[PDB]
Amino acid sequence: ELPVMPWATSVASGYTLLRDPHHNKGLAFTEEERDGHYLRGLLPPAVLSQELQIKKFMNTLRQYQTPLQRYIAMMNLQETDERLFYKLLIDNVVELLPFVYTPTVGEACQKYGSIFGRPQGLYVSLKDKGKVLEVLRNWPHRNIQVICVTDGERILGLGDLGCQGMGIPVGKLALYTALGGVDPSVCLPITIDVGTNNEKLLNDEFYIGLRQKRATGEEYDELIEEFMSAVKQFYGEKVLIQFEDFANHNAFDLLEKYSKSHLVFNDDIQGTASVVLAGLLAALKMVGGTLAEQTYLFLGAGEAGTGIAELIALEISKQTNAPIEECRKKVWLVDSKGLIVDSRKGSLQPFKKPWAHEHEPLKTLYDAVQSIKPTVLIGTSGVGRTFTKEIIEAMSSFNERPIIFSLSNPTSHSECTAEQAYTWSQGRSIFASGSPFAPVEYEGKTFVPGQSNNAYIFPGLGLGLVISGAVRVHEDMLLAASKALADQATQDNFEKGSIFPPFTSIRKISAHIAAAVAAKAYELGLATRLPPPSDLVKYAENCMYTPVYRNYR
Amino acid sequence: AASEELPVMPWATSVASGYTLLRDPHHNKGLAFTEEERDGHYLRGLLPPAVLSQELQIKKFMNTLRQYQTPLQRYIAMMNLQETDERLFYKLLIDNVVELLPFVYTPTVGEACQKYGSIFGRPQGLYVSLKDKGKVLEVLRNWPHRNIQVICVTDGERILGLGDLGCQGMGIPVGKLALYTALGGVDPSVCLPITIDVGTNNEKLLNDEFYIGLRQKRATGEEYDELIEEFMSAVKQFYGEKVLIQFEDFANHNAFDLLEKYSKSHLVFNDDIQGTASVVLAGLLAALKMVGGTLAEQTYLFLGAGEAGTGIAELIALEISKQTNAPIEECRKKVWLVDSKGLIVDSRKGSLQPFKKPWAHEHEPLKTLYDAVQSIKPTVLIGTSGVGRTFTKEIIEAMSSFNERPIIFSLSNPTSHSECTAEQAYTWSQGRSIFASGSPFAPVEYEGKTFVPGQSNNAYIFPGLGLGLVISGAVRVHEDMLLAASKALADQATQDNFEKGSIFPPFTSIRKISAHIAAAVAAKAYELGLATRLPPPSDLVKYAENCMYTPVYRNYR
Amino acid sequence: EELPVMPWATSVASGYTLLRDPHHNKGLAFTEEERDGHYLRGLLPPAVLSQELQIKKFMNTLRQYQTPLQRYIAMMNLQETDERLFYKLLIDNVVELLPFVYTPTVGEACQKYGSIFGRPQGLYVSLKDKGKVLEVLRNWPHRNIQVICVTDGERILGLGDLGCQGMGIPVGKLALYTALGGVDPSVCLPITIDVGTNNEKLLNDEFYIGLRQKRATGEEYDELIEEFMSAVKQFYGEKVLIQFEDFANHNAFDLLEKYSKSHLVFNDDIQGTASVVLAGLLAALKMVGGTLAEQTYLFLGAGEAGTGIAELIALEISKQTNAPIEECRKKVWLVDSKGLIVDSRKGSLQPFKKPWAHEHEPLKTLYDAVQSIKPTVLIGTSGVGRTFTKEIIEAMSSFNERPIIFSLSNPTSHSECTAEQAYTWSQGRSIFASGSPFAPVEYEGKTFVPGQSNNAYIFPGLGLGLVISGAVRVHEDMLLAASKALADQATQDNFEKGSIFPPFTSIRKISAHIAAAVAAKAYELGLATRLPPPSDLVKYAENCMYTPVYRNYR
Amino acid sequence: GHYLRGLLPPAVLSQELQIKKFMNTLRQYQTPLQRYIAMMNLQETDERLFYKLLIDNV
Ligand SMILES: [K+]
Ligand code: NA
Ligand code: NA
Ligand code: NA
Ligand code: NA
Ligand code: NA
Ligand code: NA
Ligand code: NA
Ligand code: NA
Ligand code: NA
Ligand code: NA
Ligand code: NA
Ligand code: NA
Ligand code: NA
Repeated sequence: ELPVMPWATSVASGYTLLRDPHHNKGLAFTEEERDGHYLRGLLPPAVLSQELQIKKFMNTLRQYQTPLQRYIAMMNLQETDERLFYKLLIDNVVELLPFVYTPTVGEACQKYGSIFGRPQGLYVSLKDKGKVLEVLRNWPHRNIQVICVTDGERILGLGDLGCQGMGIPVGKLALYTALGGVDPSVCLPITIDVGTNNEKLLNDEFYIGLRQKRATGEEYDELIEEFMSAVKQFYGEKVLIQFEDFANHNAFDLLEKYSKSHLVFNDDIQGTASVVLAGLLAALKMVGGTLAEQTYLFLGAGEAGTGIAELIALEISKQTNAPIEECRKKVWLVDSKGLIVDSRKGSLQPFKKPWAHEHEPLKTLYDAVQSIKPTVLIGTSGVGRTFTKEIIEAMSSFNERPIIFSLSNPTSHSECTAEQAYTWSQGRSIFASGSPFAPVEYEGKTFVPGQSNNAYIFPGLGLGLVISGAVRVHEDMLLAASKALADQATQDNFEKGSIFPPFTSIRKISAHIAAAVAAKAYELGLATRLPPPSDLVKYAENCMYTPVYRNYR
Repeated sequence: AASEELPVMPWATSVASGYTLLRDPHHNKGLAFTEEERDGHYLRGLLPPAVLSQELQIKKFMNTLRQYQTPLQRYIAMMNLQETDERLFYKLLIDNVVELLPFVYTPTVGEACQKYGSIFGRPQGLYVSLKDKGKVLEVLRNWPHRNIQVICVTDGERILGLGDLGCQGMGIPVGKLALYTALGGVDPSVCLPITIDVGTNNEKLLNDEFYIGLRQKRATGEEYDELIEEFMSAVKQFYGEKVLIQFEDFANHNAFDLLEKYSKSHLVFNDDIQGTASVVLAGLLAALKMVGGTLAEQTYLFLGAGEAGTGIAELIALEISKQTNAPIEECRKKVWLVDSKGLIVDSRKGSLQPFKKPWAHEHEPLKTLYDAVQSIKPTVLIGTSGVGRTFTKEIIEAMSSFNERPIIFSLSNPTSHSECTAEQAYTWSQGRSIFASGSPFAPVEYEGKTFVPGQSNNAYIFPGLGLGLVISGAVRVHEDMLLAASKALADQATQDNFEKGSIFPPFTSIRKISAHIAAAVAAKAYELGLATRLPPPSDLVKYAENCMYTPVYRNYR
Repeated sequence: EELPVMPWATSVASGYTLLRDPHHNKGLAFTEEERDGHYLRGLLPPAVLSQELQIKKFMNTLRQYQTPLQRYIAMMNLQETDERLFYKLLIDNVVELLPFVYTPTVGEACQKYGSIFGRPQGLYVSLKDKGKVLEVLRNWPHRNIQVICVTDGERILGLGDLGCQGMGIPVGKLALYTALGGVDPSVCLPITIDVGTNNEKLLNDEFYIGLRQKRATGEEYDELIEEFMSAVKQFYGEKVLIQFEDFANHNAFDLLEKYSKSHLVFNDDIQGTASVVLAGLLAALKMVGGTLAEQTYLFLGAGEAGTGIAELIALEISKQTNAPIEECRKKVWLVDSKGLIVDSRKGSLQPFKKPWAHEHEPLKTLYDAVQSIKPTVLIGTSGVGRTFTKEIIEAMSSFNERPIIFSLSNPTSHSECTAEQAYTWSQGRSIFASGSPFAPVEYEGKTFVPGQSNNAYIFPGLGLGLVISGAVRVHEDMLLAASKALADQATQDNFEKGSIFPPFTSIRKISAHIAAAVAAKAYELGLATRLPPPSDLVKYAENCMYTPVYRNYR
Repeated sequence: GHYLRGLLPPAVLSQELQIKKFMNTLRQYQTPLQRYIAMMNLQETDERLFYKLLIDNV
């Protein structure tokens, strides 16, 4: 006895067909399609193939001089011809990923109100309190399997962008489709608008959100609770909810509460941890060594930092068979007050305590790098230019091949650049970054730095959950995904300095990740699509959305 | 690859409002649209000011329905309602099942098929003809409900006792599916009535200016087989492996061949063969609970040895096999059949159609039913011959002379073709016969008692059996599911029915009867490994009840 | 244009959307090519049946329903499922079907409307829509409205106050505009204004569809009507025809008075009935000799409808003789509930009865008035059945050779007398006509076929005349012109059977002539806006007429 | 009234501010042809905004 929306169904014809992104083929409508659907005359005589349409659009797209104009033309395409959008992205993913994802999506979010054109996603605000379920009914695709949701509090390293954070889930789900093969009709981008503490946006006449400060405490928790309950009631038990770009306290609390009642994943805490782990398994495959033999130092000890560290420690426990507390002993984190150490146990946030070992207090990253002498440095602070020449030279002075992960996004917030990491280390850093850098020529050799970004993981991980009918996420699924990504890494990639295969392999990578995730769901008793298929890799491959145009009756 | 290239329908959706909402029978509530729904969907002024509950709409509709003078007028008004307010139709039907069943199923539905062209109003169901050869799948694509789970299909060749009515047989699957919804709780949106038009041999219909089908004699042999094969392969491709295909009112030889060809490859069921077997078995099981005895201890005599009749026999034998652990060849030996030529016996084997041979036991030839009844001395006598009044006074008296409580089933429909009347069975046995029939008879008063004879209607079985297949994800029908349905139906027969002589519970309990049958069928499907909705829920009765469609209006704001 | 608007989407109809749309649905007449191009294959059975065979099929089942009301029900259901089929069936079987979709069966339908309510028809505007009438009009999905027929249900035929169940009347009236007058049904809007009802039986009926209150009156009533009339002008413009039906007599007059100056309006009961009666009298005198001025007229019922008929007779006498209108009233008498309207009562009459208050001894009963005045014409508007008694008709037949008797009250059960009674009690000599239909009467070897003096002969052509000439006001001379056009169609073929009007089988030809004469008169008076006038108005009217023959669809 | 809640973000922008917003991005296109493409796109997305923008910035 929920209220229901009454939907009418009809055959799309004429301009109705041309104006529906899900069906519009533009000039690719065939002769017969045109004569059966009243398109004759509404289009010019010539029939153009999907492949020529891609070429035409790529031609005009490269004439836009700024990355933001290219993001704009891509989103406009997504909202006019969805299959072309996805075939174009897939076939040009290496070139286009920086424009629809990091870094450009970050700029899109900062300027979202000033470029806002065709509506994308669903906005749920404080003003919908008591009527969330009401709002969800307005979404015209009934069969939702993947939700990506943000409150915009922590967009990349750019801070609080409020209701303009919508570009992040819209981005993420396009990658679920393009990289992961998830059907776009079952994807739902959501922004929850509870206000913003961003003064500049509160005073901007184009800000698209509620002009108030962020709600906190009960007012916030009640809205989230109503949302999560509405999702369960409307979409069932198997809907994947992916949390994106919440602040530390909220992100942890949400994962703690809803991972017992729903199928949830936090991309920053769990996705990032998984991709970094894979990058470490591959880095050790190129330069030798075990995960247990390393000493880890993190700059930044919130969601991503502590989550990556926990996953690394967890995999150390699996490979050594030692208790988890032992496996944390060579993982150290530095926050804004400095090294996290026993003498501060007095007053650390809960998620940092397990990392506080007995050690002298140290104020700065540089002093901690000097005293701890890590084999591995991982930056997630969200603060640019924080891996200095002095730091990379130190890391290069006491390791032959220092592993440097500069994970903060977008590009301007990167801890260092690939250029700086290879030069300041004399060609010896194993380097990966959150955001893309071009190849670096150093002293006559080419380095191709891998992008340690959770886009390698979430698309296949989510596909794995969906094809298996998983109802909960378990940490062993994260380790299974990390291992499936590292296992795709080859000698070809390593010779170029790349810890990951390139994104031209992404569909195949996603199919192996999904297969390993699904297998793990079956093994733990968390899968509801029983029985398992006979070949999970083949099944994942066969499940994947293809954006080649349909023929229409 | 090649099936990815197949053209699809570009369906679009939009919010229904105004007359688009009022003209869609799936959503239309008429005067039951609340003030709030009217204000939110642009209905204000299109309806008068008053809001009428679903219960008052039912009462309103019943009052006018009862003022129509002929059964067929009532059929027409009921079909019109189905096609304008679907939830009102289903709720009206459920709450008045005993009174309305004769207007919307048997016998009125037969009369509607006879006259279907002359009363054709609002379209119902999907017609597939010989002219759609090579493009059957393109026709299925025109049906605007995408997830079909139950199909009831006919070629119209043998509609009740009325013969070949060609394309005008659509009244049958339309009626059956209404019962699947009302009695079984199958959601009407997942039900698809289909008529396959391959011509008709009914000369009257071929000359009737109002006949709605192809104006030609039936296709036979290869042309027919190929169209059917294209239909069955298109059904599988478009709706998947789990769709139920119920065959209805095919000619006899055809009905068996389709069932044997397609039981290997699809989920299929024929109501006239499998359903009837199961309801008769349920009846024997209830009768024996009423008078004592086991199925194994009986001796059974059938008048009529049609292929459909031998399937009743075979199911009785199979159940005797389960209760006894004896091979089925041993259990057939107390089941006898009489033909036009007399008792089916071993010495006739050479001149017997093959389906009769399993029943051809060692015995002296007997030319007549009466001689067979006196020689064999059955405890149970079952009529499927299609000839009225073959259970004579001499027969009923013989049956009553060597049985305390003779069990007598006159299954031939309609009433004029009944082997005997209820009045006769009870009068000629001095009140002692356990009686049931295919056609409805009024109660009988005899000396002291009042007798309400049970009616061998396979609507007692098909709705819960299909529900059971659907809720388990069953992929094949197995004969043990038919046994499980029969036992579940007989277990619902209370002492209240037995006091009045009724071996079946009344249709007022049908929704609960369906859920028990569905549970027993589902449980069998899990047991035989034929279920795909895994794992099974722990309480299948409860689960079956909660899967049942309820036609209470939805709220729209 | 701070005026909100309803955004309407437009698309090509197919599949079920086509089948369930009564305006486009052809049922089994969709052709092979239409089916293949509109996703209908399989949704319909293989055969293609013509429009004519659909009509035959439907008439066959129709004639098996045992009650008139069941036939009305089947016909409304057909109007709401296949419009073109409905209108063609009705036009080709008009004599047979009229008594089932119009008087008398429509009366019973209104009395039982809640109990038989199926497919929605028309637009309901209630007191609860106050302040929001325009918003309700926006919900009607046909934008170009040219003819509104509106009631408040207060005086439905002679049946009284039926409240919101009065809807049946405008709905039936508009069907006749289309079937009989050729107005396109898409441009017709039936409306019921629900302000409550004084019928206690309906207020206590669980199936009553209206507001469960007594009728609003005074300023409250007038405010709703004003908002309504202002909304119709703003939304449909200056040229929309508003036909008022079945208002109480006081409201009927006041609304005609007030809105005649501001809108194109027509009251069917006061003007339509006046015009069909005049035409009947013009025919009747062509058949038995004499002049309108030399008759003596007696009315039973002095409502603003009886006085309306009387006023138009006096007006045409004025035109024919040149005498002032006042003197043309001297031989026109009316009997109300307290008796004959006479000068000695004048001080205490309602003002509208005063022009008829001639000097005469006061008389209490109709019969006394019939014996004292000795009319040549007796016209009944009472709403009370069987008031033209044997004694009255015998009297009329003793001092007139051919007494003219019009028994106008509907439905049949409220008719002043029956045709059997008229011809029997007059010995075959009455020229009789009635509001409701009667079967042929056999008397001493002669067959009498009584005419129907019902405004269905007039309103269809008259509104078509207003519409095609772009008229902006109704003038009394249009009513005289319509009367004369109808009487000019009466021939000796129909007089020989005793019918003062041509049969309904000629109604399209009659309506074209009425429309031509109404339009000519609009141009002649400076009331027409479709300029310049076409030169052959009768031909133009015929060519303007809706045909319900199916369209072919691409 | 028209089932838009959630499909749009919370803020309501006036016709005038939409004009200003579109003019600001229009000026940042480098070529005349790009300005044409953006205008044609607006004519086919929001007809009234297109014509009002054009009339006020003719
Ligand atoms: K970041
Ligand atoms: Na979270
Ligand atoms: Na397509
Ligand atoms: Na039926
Ligand atoms: Na057959
Ligand atoms: Na069969
Ligand atoms: Na029987
Ligand atoms: Na059942
Ligand atoms: Na149909
Ligand atoms: Na109505
Ligand atoms: Na009358
Ligand atoms: Na949106
Ligand atoms: Na809001
Ligand atoms: Na415009």
